[PDB]
Amino acid sequence: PCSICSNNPTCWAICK
Repeated sequence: PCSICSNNPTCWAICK
């Protein structure tokens, strides 16, 4: 499950 990161470019790509 990927966390709902609202407008932050670095936090979205690190999802495993």
